[PDB]
Amino acid sequence: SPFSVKVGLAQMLRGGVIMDVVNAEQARIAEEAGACAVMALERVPADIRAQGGVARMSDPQMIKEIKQAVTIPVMAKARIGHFVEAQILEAIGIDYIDESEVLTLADEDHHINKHNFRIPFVCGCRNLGEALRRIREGAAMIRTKGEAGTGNIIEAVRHVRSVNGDIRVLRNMDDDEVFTFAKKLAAPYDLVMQTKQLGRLPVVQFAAGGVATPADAALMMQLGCDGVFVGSGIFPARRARAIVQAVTHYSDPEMLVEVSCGLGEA
Amino acid sequence: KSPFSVKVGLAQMLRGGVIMDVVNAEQARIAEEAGACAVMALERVPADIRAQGGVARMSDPQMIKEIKQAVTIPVMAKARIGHFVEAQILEAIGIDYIDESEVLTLADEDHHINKHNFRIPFVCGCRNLGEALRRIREGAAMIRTKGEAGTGNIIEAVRHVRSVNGDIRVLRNMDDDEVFTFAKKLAAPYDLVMQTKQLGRLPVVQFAAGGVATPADAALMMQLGCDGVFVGSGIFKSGDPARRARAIVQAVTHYSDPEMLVEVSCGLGEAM
Amino acid sequence: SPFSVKVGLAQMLRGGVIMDVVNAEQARIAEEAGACAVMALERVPADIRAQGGVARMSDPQMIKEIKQAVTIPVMAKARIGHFVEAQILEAIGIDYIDESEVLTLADEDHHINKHNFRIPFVCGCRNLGEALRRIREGAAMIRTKGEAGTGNIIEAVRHVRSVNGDIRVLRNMDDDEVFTFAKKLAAPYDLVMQTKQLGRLPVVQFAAGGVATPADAALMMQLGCDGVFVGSGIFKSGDPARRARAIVQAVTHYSDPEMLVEVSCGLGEAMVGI
Amino acid sequence: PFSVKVGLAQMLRGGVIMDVVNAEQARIAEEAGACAVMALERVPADIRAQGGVARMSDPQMIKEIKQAVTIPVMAKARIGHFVEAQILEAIGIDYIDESEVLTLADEDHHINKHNFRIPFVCGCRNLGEALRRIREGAAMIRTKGEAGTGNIIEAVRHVRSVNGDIRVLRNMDDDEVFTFAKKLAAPYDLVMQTKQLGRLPVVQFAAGGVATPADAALMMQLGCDGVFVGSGIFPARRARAIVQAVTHYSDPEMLVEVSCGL
Amino acid sequence: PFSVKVGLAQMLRGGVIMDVVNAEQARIAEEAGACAVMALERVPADIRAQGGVARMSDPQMIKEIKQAVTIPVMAKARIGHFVEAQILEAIGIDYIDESEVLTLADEDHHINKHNFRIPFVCGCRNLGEALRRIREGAAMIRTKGEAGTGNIIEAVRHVRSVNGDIRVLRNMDDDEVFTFAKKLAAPYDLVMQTKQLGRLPVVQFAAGGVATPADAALMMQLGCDGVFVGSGIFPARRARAIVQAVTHYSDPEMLVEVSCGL
Ligand SMILES: */C=C\C(=O)[C@H](C*)N[C@H](O)[C@H](O)COP(=O)(O)O
Ligand SMILES: */C=C\C(=O)[C@H](C*)N[C@H](O)[C@H](O)COP(=O)(O)O
Ligand SMILES: */C=C\C(=O)[C@H](C*)N[C@H](O)[C@H](O)COP(=O)(O)O
Ligand SMILES: */C=C\C(=O)[C@H](C*)N[C@H](O)[C@H](O)COP(=O)(O)O
Ligand SMILES: */C=C\C(=O)[C@H](C*)N[C@H](O)[C@H](O)COP(=O)(O)O
Ligand SMILES: O=P(O)(O)OC[C@H]1O[C@@H](O)[C@H](O)[C@@H]1O
Ligand SMILES: O=P(O)(O)OC[C@H]1O[C@@H](O)[C@H](O)[C@@H]1O
Ligand SMILES: O=P(O)(O)OC[C@H]1O[C@@H](O)[C@H](O)[C@@H]1O
Ligand SMILES: O=P(O)(O)OC[C@H]1O[C@@H](O)[C@H](O)[C@@H]1O
Ligand SMILES: O=P(O)(O)OC[C@H]1O[C@@H](O)[C@H](O)[C@@H]1O
Repeated sequence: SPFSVKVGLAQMLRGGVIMDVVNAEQARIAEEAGACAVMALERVPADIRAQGGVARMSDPQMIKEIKQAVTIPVMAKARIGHFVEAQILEAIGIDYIDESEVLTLADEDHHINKHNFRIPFVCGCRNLGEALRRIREGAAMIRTKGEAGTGNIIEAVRHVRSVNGDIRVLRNMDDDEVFTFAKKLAAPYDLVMQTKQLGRLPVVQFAAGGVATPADAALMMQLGCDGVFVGSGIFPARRARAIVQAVTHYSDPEMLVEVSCGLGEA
Repeated sequence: KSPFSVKVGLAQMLRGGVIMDVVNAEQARIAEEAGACAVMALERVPADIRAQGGVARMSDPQMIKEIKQAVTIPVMAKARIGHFVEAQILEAIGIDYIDESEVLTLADEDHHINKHNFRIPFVCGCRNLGEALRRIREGAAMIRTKGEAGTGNIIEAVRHVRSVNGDIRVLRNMDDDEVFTFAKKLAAPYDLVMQTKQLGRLPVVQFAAGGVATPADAALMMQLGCDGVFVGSGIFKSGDPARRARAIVQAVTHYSDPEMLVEVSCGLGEAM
Repeated sequence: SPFSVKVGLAQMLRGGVIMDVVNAEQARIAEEAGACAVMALERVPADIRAQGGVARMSDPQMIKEIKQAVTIPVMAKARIGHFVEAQILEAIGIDYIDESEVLTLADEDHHINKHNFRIPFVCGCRNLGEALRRIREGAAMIRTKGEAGTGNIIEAVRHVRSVNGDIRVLRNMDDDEVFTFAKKLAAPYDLVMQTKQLGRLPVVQFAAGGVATPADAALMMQLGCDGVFVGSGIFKSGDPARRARAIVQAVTHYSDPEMLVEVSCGLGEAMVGI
Repeated sequence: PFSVKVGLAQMLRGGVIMDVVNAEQARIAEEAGACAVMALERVPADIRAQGGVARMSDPQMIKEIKQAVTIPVMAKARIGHFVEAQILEAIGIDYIDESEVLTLADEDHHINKHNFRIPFVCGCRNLGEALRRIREGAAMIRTKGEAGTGNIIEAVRHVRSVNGDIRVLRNMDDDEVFTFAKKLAAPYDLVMQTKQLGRLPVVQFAAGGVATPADAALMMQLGCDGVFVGSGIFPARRARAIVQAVTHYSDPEMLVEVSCGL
Repeated sequence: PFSVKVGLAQMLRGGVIMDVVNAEQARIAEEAGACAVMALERVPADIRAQGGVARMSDPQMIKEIKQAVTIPVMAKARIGHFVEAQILEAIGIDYIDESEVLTLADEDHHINKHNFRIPFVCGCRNLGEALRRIREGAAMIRTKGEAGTGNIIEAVRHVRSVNGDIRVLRNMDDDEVFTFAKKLAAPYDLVMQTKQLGRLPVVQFAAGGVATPADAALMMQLGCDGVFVGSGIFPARRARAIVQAVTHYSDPEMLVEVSCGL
């Protein structure tokens, strides 16, 4: 099925770090550091937060400059519900569209119908019900969100523990009780049952928002994420490598010490 | 081809019919002779349950068997909501349908019976499209859209039939992209919302139940888009049940014939 | 340890029905119907609820008459926190004390310190936190409670699903999260971990409250209970001696619908609940 | 006569109406392919920032804009200010927009637009408002977002609201339409006309927050007949890009071309 | 193994743990007689003033402090940030303080401290919190005031609260302890251990607002085993004065001597 193929593409990012970049030079630095993919954008979440204004899809010209500067997959953000921005991004030839909460919401009631697209989408969530709803709309990959731009991991921890804890609860739940659980999640029952049978989210799950240090990144992996997004926490060429290392060797405290030592200001 | 689809097909056979509550073999015969498509075996009518109080449970298997042996039309029986053992007993009796019913005392306030675990088809109630689709996903092969049971008052059945059928009509022309949020707002499975959208009607047979007291009430439910009606109190708590039973059966069969509606309503006696 | 021995003792009741009785003849009917034990009392819960007044421990005389009329274990109820009522019951030589919510509370803030007694106690609960607190106080067996005297199974279903649902959540829970779980249950961490390791309550768990029909009793078994208490459902019904047998056979054959049909068929009038 | 005004407005279908503040901007708008210009002295984003009372523009600056292009010229009048409307009509312009972005002149009543020879455009946020404006004599409806913010969210909300109600109305049980008209506080006859047509009885444009070619094409894919743009443009390149996006709204390749490096 | 960690922490009894930000401060602390140092990059008073997210310090600055003294070296990790704890343990320090003065990393769960070889210090404001921290594996408890304010009032409140509850527990009817443990939301077995010991089952220090020798001696007279000081000191004279006050807390003459002209 076309969806299962998109899900397989995102599965190739497992164990990786996706980095926000604002030009070709940052793109190369992320790639040279070992980022599994780059997120092309005009201003990072820490800047979106402090500057205000409306934040939209980046200029196709800048996205193309990044796409041609690197060989790892390139993602780009579209406003939630802005299915025309996603049509443009898909026409550029990028590899992923991230329907992103850090951009200004375009549709308060509806997300993009992602099954209408050929390229895979990333969507955000804060709980299992939201994740399953995004998946049913066609998301091939899920970002479990903290507070973007704050450098503060607390909400990412909260939401990762919430998503993974609900999955664990679902695992040994009385089958007769799953119907009500799906109602309370306001989630599609078939996806709830798929999650119960897998014992994990039916697509790749990365943590995103507030990942500032190698310890933060390894913490997300130890709590069960498949990878991390980092935006502000890097841009710096040395900090990118350390976070990549922290994610690859998240259970090695010796490696975590080495990359954290003398790393500079976060 | 699927087991659920076969159960759905069984309930299709009841389209255009009247299902009557009966409390003994004699009333079962009156129901069948008047032309009911099925009988609902129970120990107290919903009007008696409403007045008397107490806990209302599955009927004694003995009395159900006496009803099944007295008629050739299908026999249904009620189980309390969530009481899957009552349903196991009912199925082991060999009746044709189990009605997981709100008029008996709730056994489980948070969960319904997992009806897929049974081979015989279930009827469940609803008051809105979300509830209907949830019951269907749990395995109901047929849906009662409920009014007030035992009151003789059609107002809630009209409200809920209009609500269920109105939301189905809204679904028909709805932007496909908005259906995901609609399913969320309904707390209903998205696949079943889409099936209702594609069908333009409920994915299973939809009867009205609750407060149907007169031939005009019964024909009103059919004109509003129901496939049939349940009647409990309106027949046997009235003056002449056998006459009123036929009158209601005729009204459902000929719901668009005002001449027929007059003839069966004329001189019919006291309603409940 | 002494507590482990009392816990082991009550394992013998698994698969059984414990029946409330108010005289020696009722006890003889319970035993002959196949009850695993009798609960001796002066008023059944349906009568306590309707009549009012203060409900206390029964006269030791009537308890002795019941104990000598049967060979199966005899239980008797003490008011919650009334440790002297329990001292008296232990001196009578009965087999179990049930510290029971259906009697009038004697102590609103503290239960009986059940470790001070040689005989095992049954306590009630409505959730996993309560069950683990009762066990820590020394209960050797737990009643997961519905509404006594109503013939309505809804609260027992609610509470059985709650206790067992929390145990299932606990089984798979991240170890690092159990400390907070114990805090939010207000339950002793060591018992929470024991429950997590066992995947069930550390003591025998029966359902009690509102079991009126064989179908109700088998339902409690299919929901995971080890047995049921019946008080009002038997002797406040049409034919108690036949209904007692039917409920015993429903608990033994809870997964057999043909047997449930047979014992339920023509069983006469069940209790008039509320 | 109303149907004549309604038919005139149908000529704008598929177009971009740009706000302009001088003859030169008017000419750039026209040359970029705008279907009409909206003459004013303050752009909506400057109306928001500066504050103050905002009114009909000087007839002198409106005449200059009118003389400087051949595409229709619109101008705004305060809501309920039927005298500003009389002056604009006497100027000889083509459309009057009774506009919520000027200071409200009458909080309880709109202009009785049937008293005028030239067509009017009114705003709305929901189907009940659109039909009331139409019954008052609006020949064209602007489904409004937040003017001057560059944020499309409310325009998306209001466009989805108006069109979703129309879709609901289309296959509603006729017997239930009387209550629907009451709940909308809308004239029953216009509700039935809308139900029978399956769309709004006049041209419907989106307005408010349309900032990028992607926004404009989004409004078209959601079912609008066209879009207004005010702050979004002033520049001849961005104006042409939005015109192109509205003309070719289902073509992602064209949307990339006009958006690239903009 | 937990009792080994508990016994190690008992060596600190009667001591002052000072916060330090470099090797030199560490040496001044040690020479003034501190029983241990707490390595960090921002003092609590500067954490309050500056704001921002506060985290585990760079392992490089912690190693330098560790190399610069022979008394135990502690370092802080964010609450629930078990990975920061893994890094600190890999550094080879002596104690990890799971500290409320860093930004909370996990609002619902603390570090499962039993998974670590080295002892942990946790904070508390009441006996229920202290016992929960201990059940999680804290070998030492800080009864907290307001960090970085120099105001002793909350430390006095929390010390009186913990010790008063212990005194109440000591002669409580055994039958009532089950409900007491429930009300504390604390493990019943630790509640009984506390009742039988007549004191907290681990070393208890005061921390937060200890500004003067008089404050430090007050904490000792209220029943603490020692005190933490962060902002209060940085200077070698004030550090020695607080060490002296803790060592000789019942001697008013010594308290005058070290306080005079300070
Ligand atoms: C919630 C996060 C997002 O929506 C965006 C799209 N993810 C970002 O690209 C960053 O990776 C997360 O932000 P950060 O600056 O790391 O806090
Ligand atoms: C809501 C109705 C029901 O749950 C029951 C099961 N249906 C009854 O059998 C009757 O047909 C409806 O009750 P009535 O006495 O007709 O009002
Ligand atoms: C909650 C139940 C109790 O506390 C008592 C002690 N159990 C009774 O003996 C009955 O078995 C339960 O009451 P019932 O009449 O069956 O509802
Ligand atoms: C709601 C919009 C209006 O009332 C005005 C009359 N329309 C304007 O001319 C603009 O086209 C919309 O404002 P914008 O600056 O695009 O947000
Ligand atoms: C509550 C105090 C803490 O969490 C930290 C870890 N303790 C500090 O090291 C200081 O000793 C207390 O702060 P102070 O500046 O003395 O108020
Ligand atoms: O509840 P649903 O509609 O599934 O999703 C809610 C999220 O969608 C967006 O508006 C926001 O990001 C919000 O958090
Ligand atoms: O909301 P759900 O769980 O679908 O069903 C609620 C209905 O189920 C039963 O408890 C009652 O009949 C109630 O009306
Ligand atoms: O565990 P705790 O909360 O102390 O006990 C609660 C129960 O104890 C008695 O008061 C009542 O029966 C109540 O339900
Ligand atoms: O149709 P009604 O409700 O009268 O008009 C509402 C609008 O009329 C004007 O005052 C404002 O623009 C407001 O939004
Ligand atoms: O014992 P619990 O209540 O879980 O812990 C409370 C403390 O845990 C941390 O979040 C804060 O320091 C808070 O004061």
